Amino acid sequence: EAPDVDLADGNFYASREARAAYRWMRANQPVFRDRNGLAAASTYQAVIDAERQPELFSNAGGIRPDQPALPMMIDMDDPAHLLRRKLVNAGFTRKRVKDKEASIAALCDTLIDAVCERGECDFVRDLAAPLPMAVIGDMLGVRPEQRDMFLRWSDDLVTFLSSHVSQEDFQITMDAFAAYNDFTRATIAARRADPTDDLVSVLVSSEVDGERLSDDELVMETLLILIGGDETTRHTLSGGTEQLLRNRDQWDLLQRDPSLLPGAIEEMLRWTAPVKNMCRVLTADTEFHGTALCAGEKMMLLFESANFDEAVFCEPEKFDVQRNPNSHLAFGFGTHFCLGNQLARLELSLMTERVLRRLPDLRLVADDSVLPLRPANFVSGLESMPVVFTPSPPLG
Ligand code: HEM
Ligand SMILES: NCc1nc(-c2ccccc2)no1
Ligand SMILES: [Br-]
Ligand SMILES: [Cl-]
Ligand SMILES: [Cl-]
Ligand SMILES: [Cl-]
Ligand SMILES: [Cl-]
Repeated sequence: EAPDVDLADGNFYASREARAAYRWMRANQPVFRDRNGLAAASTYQAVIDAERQPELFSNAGGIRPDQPALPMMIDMDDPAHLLRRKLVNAGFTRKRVKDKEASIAALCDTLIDAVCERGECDFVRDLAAPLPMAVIGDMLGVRPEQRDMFLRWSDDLVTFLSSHVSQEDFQITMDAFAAYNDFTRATIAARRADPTDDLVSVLVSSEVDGERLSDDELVMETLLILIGGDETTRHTLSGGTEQLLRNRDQWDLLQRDPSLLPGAIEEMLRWTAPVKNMCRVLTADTEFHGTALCAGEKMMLLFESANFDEAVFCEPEKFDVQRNPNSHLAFGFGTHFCLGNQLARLELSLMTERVLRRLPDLRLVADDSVLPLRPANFVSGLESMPVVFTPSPPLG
């Protein structure tokens, strides 16, 4: 019998029985309808087939199941989406991202410096959560002592996207946006007058097809980057490292062979799939992999379910840093494929190599049945991950 689940309920994704539910979907009704009738593509095949038909499976209704669209790239269809993405792509060329390596590595070593003498830290609070915010913060011109304010704004906004909030939480979300809007428009004014080499400067100078980004668009697109690149990367760092620590053979492989790190990062992404789903609105009635869908309803793409689809990944519940091929969908697929995928991968690589060498005997304090996942229906991962290691002196 079908699992009795609510795919819009954050508690489903905090359950370590979600993958058992996915497995039933993939085997019995690939395009699944949950207890409330919400449609979701659970197989790798169905997700890809939906991704490849944007004119039928549109982003222009918004990518959350019961929230309207926002005027940002991820809530647009081509050709408007393509122009917006080309404009923002100025901040994410392969050259610009690769050149961040030294600065990201410095942040990684500073963060490890803050705990390496203690012999214990919360891997989430002290390493996985701060790094993505410090990288994005530095791109946006945020003073280091103000990162924590932005981290909380991002948390508030992620949480709004991850649930159906109350009025008090709707108001908190509006307040956080208002504060982010004020900050960003101040930056935009400052950089239109005296350009630097930061993200707002590059986005202001970007030109495509004779077009440029308006102030309104700069705020919206930088907000998408703030939210989209923060707590997502966090959860792959924490959850991916968790799997290295639970399977010591995997930890040991990476420690003795640095050339295995790219493959490890890909398996961390496949396993953690921080973005649990993105929605598509149907533009017409359609029979899709055996399920009738109605014009105007939203269908979820279950990226974690796809990442554990036995039709594509042999023994998907085995964490294997050497997995080849590893064509996971953590970043999605098609025209909306994650714009920050190179930056996310760079953050994950630089922090993980440093964790491996500087905390070489790292181990989890307690096991996973007690480690909670954050209840959220959009982006989710570990709340906390206490770890211990032999102390060492900082690098400075
Ligand atoms: C592990 C970290 C991340 C994950 C798992 C992730 C996941 C995703 C997914 C699933 C999508 C939509 C793909 C689809 O629907 O097919 C997306 C889009 C996007 N992501 Fe990420 N992301 C991550 C990090 C980042 C970072 C670091 C940035 C920016 C610095 C970023 C910026 C964006 C943008 C701008 C889009 C919209 C692309 C478009 O609509 O064309 N993401 N991401
Ligand atoms: N990188 C994937 C990602 N996208 C978002 C997002 C943030 C605000 C509005 C819509 C989408 N959060 O993570
Ligand atoms: Br299928
Ligand atoms: Cl949205
Ligand atoms: Cl559009
Ligand atoms: Cl930048
Ligand atoms: Cl949390």
